[PDB]
Amino acid sequence: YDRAITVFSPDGHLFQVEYAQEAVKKGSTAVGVRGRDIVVLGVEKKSVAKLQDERTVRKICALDDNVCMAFAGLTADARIVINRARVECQSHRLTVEDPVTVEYITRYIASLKQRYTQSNGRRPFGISALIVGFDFDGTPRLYQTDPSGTYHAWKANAIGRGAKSVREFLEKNYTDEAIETDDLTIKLVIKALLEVVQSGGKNIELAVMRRDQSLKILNPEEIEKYVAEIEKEK
Amino acid sequence: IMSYNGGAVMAMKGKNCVAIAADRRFGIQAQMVTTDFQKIFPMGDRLYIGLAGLATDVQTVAQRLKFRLNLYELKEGRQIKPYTLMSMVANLLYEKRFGPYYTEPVIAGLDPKTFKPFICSLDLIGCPMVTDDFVVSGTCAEQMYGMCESLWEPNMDPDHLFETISQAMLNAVDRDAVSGMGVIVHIIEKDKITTRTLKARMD
Amino acid sequence: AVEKRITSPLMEPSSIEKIVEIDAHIGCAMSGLIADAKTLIDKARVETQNHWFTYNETMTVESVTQAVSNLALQFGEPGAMSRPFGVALLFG
Amino acid sequence: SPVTEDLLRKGFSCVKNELLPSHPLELSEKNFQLNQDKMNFSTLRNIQGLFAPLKLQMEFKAVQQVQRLPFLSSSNLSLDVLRGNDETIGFEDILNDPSQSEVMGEPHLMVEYKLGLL
Amino acid sequence: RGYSFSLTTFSPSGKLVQIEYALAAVAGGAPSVGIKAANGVVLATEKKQKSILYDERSVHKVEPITKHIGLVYSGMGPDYRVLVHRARKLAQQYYLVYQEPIPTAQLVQRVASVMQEYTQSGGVRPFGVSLLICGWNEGRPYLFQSDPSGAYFAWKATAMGKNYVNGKTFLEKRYNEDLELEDAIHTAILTLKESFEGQMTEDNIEVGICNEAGFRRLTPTEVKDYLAA
Amino acid sequence: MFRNQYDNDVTVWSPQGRIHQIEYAMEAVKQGSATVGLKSKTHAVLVALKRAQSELAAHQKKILHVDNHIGISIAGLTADARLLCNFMRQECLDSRFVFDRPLPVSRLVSLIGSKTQIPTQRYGRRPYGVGLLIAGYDDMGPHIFQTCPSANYFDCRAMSIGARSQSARTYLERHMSEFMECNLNELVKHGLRALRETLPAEQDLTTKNVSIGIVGKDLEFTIYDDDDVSPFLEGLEERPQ
Amino acid sequence: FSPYVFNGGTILAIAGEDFAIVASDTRLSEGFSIHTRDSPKCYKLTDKTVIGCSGFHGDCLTLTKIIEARLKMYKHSNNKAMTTGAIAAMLSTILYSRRFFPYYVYNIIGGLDEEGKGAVYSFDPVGSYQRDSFKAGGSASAMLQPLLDNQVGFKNMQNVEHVPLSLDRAMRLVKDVFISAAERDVYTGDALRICIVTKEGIREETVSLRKD
Amino acid sequence: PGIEMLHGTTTLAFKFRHGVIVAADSRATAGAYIASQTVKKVIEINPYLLGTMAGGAADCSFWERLLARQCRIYELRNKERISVAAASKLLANMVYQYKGMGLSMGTMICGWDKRGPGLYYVDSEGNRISGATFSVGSGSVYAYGVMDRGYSYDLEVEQAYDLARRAIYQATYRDAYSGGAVNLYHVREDGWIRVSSDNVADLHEKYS
Amino acid sequence: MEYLIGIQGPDYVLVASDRVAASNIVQMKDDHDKMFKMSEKILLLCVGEAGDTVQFAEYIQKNVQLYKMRNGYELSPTAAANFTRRNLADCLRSRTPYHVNLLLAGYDEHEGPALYYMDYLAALAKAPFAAHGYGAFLTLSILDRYYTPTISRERAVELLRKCLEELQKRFILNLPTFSVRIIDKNGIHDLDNISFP
Repeated sequence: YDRAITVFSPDGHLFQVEYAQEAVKKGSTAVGVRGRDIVVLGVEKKSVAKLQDERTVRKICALDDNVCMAFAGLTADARIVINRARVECQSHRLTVEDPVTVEYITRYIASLKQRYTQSNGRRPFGISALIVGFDFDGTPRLYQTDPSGTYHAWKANAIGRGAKSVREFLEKNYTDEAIETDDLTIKLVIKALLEVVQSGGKNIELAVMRRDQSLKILNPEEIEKYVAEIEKEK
Repeated sequence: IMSYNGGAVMAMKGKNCVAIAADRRFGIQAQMVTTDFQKIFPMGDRLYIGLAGLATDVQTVAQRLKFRLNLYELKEGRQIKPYTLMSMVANLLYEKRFGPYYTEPVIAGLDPKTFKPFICSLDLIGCPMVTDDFVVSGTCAEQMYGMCESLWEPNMDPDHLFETISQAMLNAVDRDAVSGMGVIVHIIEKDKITTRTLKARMD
Repeated sequence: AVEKRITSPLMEPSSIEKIVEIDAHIGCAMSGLIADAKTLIDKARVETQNHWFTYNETMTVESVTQAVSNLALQFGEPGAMSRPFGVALLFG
Repeated sequence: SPVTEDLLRKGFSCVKNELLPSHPLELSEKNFQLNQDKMNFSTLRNIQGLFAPLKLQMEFKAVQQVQRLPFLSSSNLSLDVLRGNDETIGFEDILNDPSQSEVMGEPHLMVEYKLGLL
Repeated sequence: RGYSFSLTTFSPSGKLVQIEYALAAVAGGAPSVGIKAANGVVLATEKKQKSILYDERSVHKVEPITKHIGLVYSGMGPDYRVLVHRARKLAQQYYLVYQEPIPTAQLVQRVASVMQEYTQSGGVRPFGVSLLICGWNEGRPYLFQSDPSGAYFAWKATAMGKNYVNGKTFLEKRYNEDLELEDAIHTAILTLKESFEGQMTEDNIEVGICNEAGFRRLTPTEVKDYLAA
Repeated sequence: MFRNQYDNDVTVWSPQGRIHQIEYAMEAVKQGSATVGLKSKTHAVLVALKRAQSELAAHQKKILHVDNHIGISIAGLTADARLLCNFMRQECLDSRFVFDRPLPVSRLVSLIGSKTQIPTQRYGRRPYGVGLLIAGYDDMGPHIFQTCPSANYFDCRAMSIGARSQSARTYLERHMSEFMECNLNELVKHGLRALRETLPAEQDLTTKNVSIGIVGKDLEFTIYDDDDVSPFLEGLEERPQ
Repeated sequence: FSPYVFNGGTILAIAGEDFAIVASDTRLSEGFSIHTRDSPKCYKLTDKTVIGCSGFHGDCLTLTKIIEARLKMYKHSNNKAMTTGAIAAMLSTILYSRRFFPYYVYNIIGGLDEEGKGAVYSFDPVGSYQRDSFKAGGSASAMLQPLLDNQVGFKNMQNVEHVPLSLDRAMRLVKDVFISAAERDVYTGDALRICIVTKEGIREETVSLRKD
Repeated sequence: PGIEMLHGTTTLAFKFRHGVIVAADSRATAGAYIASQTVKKVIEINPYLLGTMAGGAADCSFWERLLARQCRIYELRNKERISVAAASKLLANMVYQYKGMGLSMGTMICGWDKRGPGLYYVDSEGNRISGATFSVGSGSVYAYGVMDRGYSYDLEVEQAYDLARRAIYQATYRDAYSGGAVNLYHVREDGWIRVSSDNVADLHEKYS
Repeated sequence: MEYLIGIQGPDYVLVASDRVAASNIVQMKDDHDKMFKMSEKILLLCVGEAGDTVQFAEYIQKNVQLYKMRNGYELSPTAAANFTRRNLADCLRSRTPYHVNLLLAGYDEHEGPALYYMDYLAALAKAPFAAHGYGAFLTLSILDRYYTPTISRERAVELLRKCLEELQKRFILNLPTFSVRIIDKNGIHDLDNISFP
């Protein structure tokens, strides 16, 4: 009973949504956690491909000077969603002189996703987002979209394949002490991402964001230094 | 309406040589805001166009014509014959015949295959016409036919052609308030393009 | 009184809210699918505020249940829907 | 005459002069094919019966929805011999040919507007 | 095969079943031969109107376009007149602007695009037809052949149509360039003779030349003269 | 069993020749409650019945309102009921606004049938599932017009389309002689007695399961409910047997 | 061509303690002639709300025929009856719907509030309601109002007490004011039609006025 | 038809260390005949903002009603109070949508929010100028000078009330359209509170 | 009406302004910054009809940030000018009888500074020092007299001060105080306001 979006099953269980979720649970992982005044959005690169240039292929896209973005899944649909979100953010800023809050833009993205599930002539967007940024009141915020229509104000969740292990590791270590300073959050997220990946430093990227300092990616040298510092475990 | 700005352009056909010249000035009626404002566009290599009139439409028509010329050149492969641009601009102007533009373009160039000089002209809304000896159009249209008709001569070498195009403009454009203060002369001989800048009365 | 069934401890408790305001004197408890309930709630809010602007008075609960049911009746064949709304509400 | 009951996407168009026609050859040029088809349909419905306009217009509808997506140029090879303009070249294709459009919209937006979802 | 029956779906090897079927259909038609020579081109074909009940006038195959472009079909009869009318309309549309006649290549590209446009869509069959067109521009002769999907080639001695493999094999050992129309016409007649199922008659050949005068179509008595000679 | 391929849609004819969807909809309309539709010389009573989702919940609405001189009942699907009564109300309002006379029933019912005839032909649409019992007096005595799932309306004198009602039809046909000269009370008593046959044995009509509605000569269409229906439901003899 | 023409009229409304009164002269006059002498200008809407509509007699009919239809729609939808506090806003919205083609009317609404209380509203041709107590208006206005201002709400008077308006006084005042103001105006006179309304229904009233 | 209402009026509003104060008259004229004496002009849209009235009457009322609906919708959606700047820009866009068809309005949306006070101004022309001292309408002048001379940004509450009363009275004594009653409005953290209403005759008697 | 001037130089695009409002006979506000900001290197001066100026500037300003945020890098002054002119022409001719004057600025990293003059019919020049408003008539000659082709940043302020003193002394209106901003290869620098007691 799974050949069209509009149809149901004898029990319920709208199946195209579940299949889209299964498709989403196939790409590279992604994490994120907020602190006192800090947010990290680390991801992991599946393949090196030294001939390919890492400049063009990337996941941490910028949505505004106070909102950033990281996806997981099919690339083209995510790019389309990010483009639409950028346009909507600029339009809202034009119509009201106030920097856009995280909740409004994440609701817009969720609605745009949900709109493509109402007729058996358009496939749903199979991706998952990790919208995170700083509001206009200074309160750190984080969210997570979902292919069907939903979104939750998570704290330190994760998406992608093999997300149960990293989620358990994060929930078994997340405490107020680890979110006090700045580099402690980086240490925590690096320790979290080091699990699924084979060898650290080679294919791990971070994006540290501070209070109104805009998105700032990290060069490989700083990543190697942070891994070396976190390697002093005893 | 071609008085909110200024402009004047000629074109003379010599002996395997064509010359086009303009006047550099841009000002809002009596006032003047700048002295350098190009009115000659390098479409092709041995071809040129001479838009002259209201500037705010000159820029737009030049941009659209350049776009369409690039499209045709890329699609059809080889260069554009001088006669084709004539119908090009005619169609482009008649596009908005009811909402007319304000341009009196002049086209002057050479055939890339035959090297036979060609000169044409256009009215406000597009009415193709070709004159063998010379043509002129601009804000100061009246005070140039008299200067050009007597001074012209058939079968002129490049030096005499430059002298005649200089003398038919330098002392014939100062007899008017607007459209003065500088003259650019473009001489297009068989093998190399050459540009010169005259000096006139600074008033 | 509506339960929540939090999936993980890391999820913020106030992120999910089955209880939702409709106006100063009307509240409802959604169930089942979430996005469709959000769409219905948004339409109900727009309708009641528009009615307040037009007739300059307060809502009557039947006068908004009728509107939301009329909207939900459009299942069938234009941003028209194509499947029944798999949701349920307890207007109060 | 409607109230509000995104401005960057569609903006800079005052309400003043769309309810004020331009040069009188405006409603006879913006809507020409529609008016000609309406006149022919009315004539046929008056003189030949009610079947012909219904049949012909529903044929138009059937043939209209097989073209390429809106964000690309439409050949429109068919529907032309059926319309009757098979060789009636005029001031509709030589001036501002839609193939070389000077301005172009986004693909998803244009297709979703063509579907009428917005 | 479930992956067949619809032109909008790829078979799980990489192909389009409907396009190949249409190509086979246009292959199963009427033989046609086109020869390009240093002075001009010749297009030769034969008609199925063998019985005397038909007429020489009225219906006709090699319809000229403007003055320098002439075509010939080798597919479905009632399925290329619309295409020919579109080609003439496109030629005139190009002629009003750019006051100079259409070069062949632009016309080929435009007709190929308009023909392909009924491939990528969904719910309409592709045209079953494949047509050669000959031109004469810039003191040069041009020959092209169109495919049902649409992919022009700068062919020189194509003998596409029914039993076209034999025609190609025969032509791959006769043409040698640097020829006038006199020998080219005889070569085309021999190629048609190789596979005709009967003898050529006065009313079975529709040769048409495109020398540097236009697109004159040979009169029936002139065709008789060449056939005798 | 030679019908699986000829009933999946509505625009196909069986080899015998009959649209199966229409028959299925006419069978579907039998899900609901009985509704008698008696009439007299001066008044046209319209007595219905109401079900109960549960003892805690409240009952459904079976006697809607259309205008000052017309009131419809309902039987079957409750989805299309409102979608059709909207068209009812809009047409009546337009007829009152353009002209200045109440819209006669004989044109209104024809318009409703014409509207309901459209979906049974075009693809991708399904027939309606209502069992309307339109009643109302305008200018030439009260009328009782029935509507079916197919756009085939009947004129009538008294009938009880809806749930199990064949016994109701038999009772209504047995006593179809006195309905031409009686007062309001006697006609209402006859209607309630006819409805009582539908209700199963050892079950009486309470105050919360009747929706008597009356339109006549000098009174506009009014619906009665709750304790207000008690005066009509007093005599009713004592038991069917 | 000019899609406007005058037709005269006069509307007066007294909102007392538990009674609303709406009265109006009856004469359709345009240009210099007289069309009729009955032409009532006081239409009933509900059991406790009366509308008076002066001004051009081509929209005074359209608004009357639209308000009743919208009232029927509201009653059918919400299963109630519009109170006099909502009809004002609804009519204001309808009037403002054509701000670029204004209605040429001068409407007056009178009725009872939720509790027994007088209430008379007042509009303008563009449409903007405002609660009042004794507001009048129409063609022959600016004469009716000042006398009521002198009488109903004591203004520019000193050493005088305040007494609530009694029902016996209201009709006696209205008849006197219309009789006084009929002579000096051209468009008024003929028959006077009174629509006093209380909490038991609508009782009607007609008297002679400068017989013409 | 005839002139709608309110050919002109007066109002003022200044801000200081204890919020924003709004004052207004009440005389909705109709060209040359006084139509009313107690028409309220300080429009309430919620217990945080205070819409003002000027220019036309019906247009102002309708656009404040639409602004109130939009603000209430935003409140219900985003669970957070809307800033004054957002409402001002919204009204600016709606009014600027129609220009040249005869629109005429002057409004001085003001209130308290997370950034403190705010007294942005918008009209039919389309500008959205801010400020700390404002007065619009026909009787804006004849009051501008006095209220500019008295303003000190360090006043008390009673002194500010007296200043506003004096400014309105001196404006309405010299003009010919303002007058009637004087409404005085105060704004603070817990929303606006109505201060008092007064009649011109009593103020003239006590200021004589 | 208002006043806008901008003087070029070796490595600066220094622009002045006039912090003032307008009304019938009244000055609503005495400090209204007309200088909208495009990016870290581009300014946009705009004087015109009321409302349309602040609308057009807002629309054209929430469109250049989109390009930066969608392509990583930043526009160039020439592209910004050739885009603003096109938008202004298309919108003005479409349905609105606008009246807006603009004066772009900017400093790229390849060819010095760049100052652009644009009238209300959407023209585009590259004058080394332009002016707007009515004070242009009385001040452009003063600007032209002392303008050496190369001017040091120190002397530019003095030249501007003289050019504003002459306007404040010989003009009908009451422009009370002016704002000054100078752009270099470090961002958007600011200078103390010019106020005449």
